[PDB]
Amino acid sequence: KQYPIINFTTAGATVQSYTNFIRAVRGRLTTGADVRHEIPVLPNRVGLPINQRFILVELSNHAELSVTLALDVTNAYVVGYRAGNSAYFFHPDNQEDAEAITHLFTDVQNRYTFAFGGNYDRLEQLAGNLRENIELGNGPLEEAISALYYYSTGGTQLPTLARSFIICIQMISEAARFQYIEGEMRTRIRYNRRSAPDPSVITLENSWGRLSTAIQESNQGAFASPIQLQRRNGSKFSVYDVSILIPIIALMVYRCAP
Ligand SMILES: Nc1nc(=O)c2ncc(C(=O)O)nc2[nH]1
Repeated sequence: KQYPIINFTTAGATVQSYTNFIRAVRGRLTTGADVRHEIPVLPNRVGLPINQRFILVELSNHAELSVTLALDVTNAYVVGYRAGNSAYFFHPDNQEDAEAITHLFTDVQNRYTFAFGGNYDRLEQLAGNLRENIELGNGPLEEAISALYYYSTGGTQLPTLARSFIICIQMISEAARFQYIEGEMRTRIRYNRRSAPDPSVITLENSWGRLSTAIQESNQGAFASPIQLQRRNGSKFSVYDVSILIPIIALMVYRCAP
């Protein structure tokens, strides 16, 4: 009757504490009973009961502020958030999703649905910057938490709210989806660095649906046609088999098997 909550703080964050956080997120996103070619699948949206539909990620910072994100277990998407007495949700893509989000944060005094949706393309337009120009790392996360916290009081400008959602989505949902992206965030934390995601990260994020489909329709792991990804330097290279992606992709959106 209460969605599971996973907590993380940027205060004193370490490689280990962030690893533990991502590990716990993945364990609440899916039971891992459905696995294809060794890669776990998230639950199928079709028929999933509303009491199993979301998980909550509570984020706190050194500035002593806390916000709670809500993630959809079917796709790990961030659907909205709460900060004390206000909660905000991206505009839903359909009436069923609009109904499902009514079961989030039910006791909050003030609820709002943004005019805009939450996909990267729309967020980047609102932010005035692409993912490739938005730094990630503990420093960015601590600032995003504060920016989300102050939004209900009028203190946070919309382009900074959208930048702050882009940071959270990549450092939580994308890291859950891809060990490679989790590793990129671990490296930033290890060296107290803040830097934008390189093309390898961006193209993996953009490819998640396509890779979920290609792995799940594969012939014993062999892709039906090669998929082009980007190296760190922006060069394209082909992948032909799920085997090379085992240490890279952690979760997939559901597809029916062949
Ligand atoms: N809100 C949100 N949560 C996500 O996990 C997410 N992940 C991917 C994309 C995207 O490809 O455009 N947008 C997202 N937006």
